This record gives sequence, C-alpha cells and structure tokens, in this order.
Amino acid sequence: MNNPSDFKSFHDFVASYMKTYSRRLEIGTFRHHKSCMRKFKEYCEGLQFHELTEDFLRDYLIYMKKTLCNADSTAQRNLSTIKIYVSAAIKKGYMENDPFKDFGLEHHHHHH
Repeated sequence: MNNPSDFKSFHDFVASYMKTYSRRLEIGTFRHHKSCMRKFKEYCEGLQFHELTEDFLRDYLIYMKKTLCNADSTAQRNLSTIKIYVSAAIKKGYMENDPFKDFGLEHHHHHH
C-alpha cells in the first residue's frame, strides 16, 4: 500500500490512523466507529486543526446526544474517537493542546 495521506477529512484520518490503535484494541469498538465515520460524510469537508474547537466538541456533543439521540457513553466515546486523531496531531503533528484540556479540565486553582 502506498497512499500518502489519502484522507482529507477527520473521519477518514481517524479511520486510517486508527490502525495504530486497532492493533492494540478489540474489534468491537473499532467496527462500531468504522461504520459511523464512513456515513458521517453528510456534513462533508475535512476539518483541520483550527476548525477543531472546544465549542465544536461541545456543539457536536449536544448534536449527537440530542439530534442523533445517543447515551453519554456513546457520545463521549465517539468524541474521543475524534480526540484520537487530534491527540495524534498533538503528539507528533502540529497541534499544541487538545480541546478537552480546556473544555473538560477547568483549572479552578492556579496559585492565585
């Protein structure tokens, strides 16, 4: 196989990079997200580092729970699936911080 980034979209990126995790994952969750990300092309577009925001994760959390109608575990899992490629892009890519760092962890206490 020789395909230098044939994925323009986040859901395609995850589906490809996931191979690094599926080798150390079970098939159950892999196959479940596999079908989702493919038909998820309804919104289209690739979505880059700058389009991936905390508010995006927030809005899509609501969208997935509300409009798609799913459980929190399902939503959090699916969002952390996006978090996978985001985190990859953070670890050895070009992204500095993940959305869930500010979205999930409010510092609360920082000296003063």
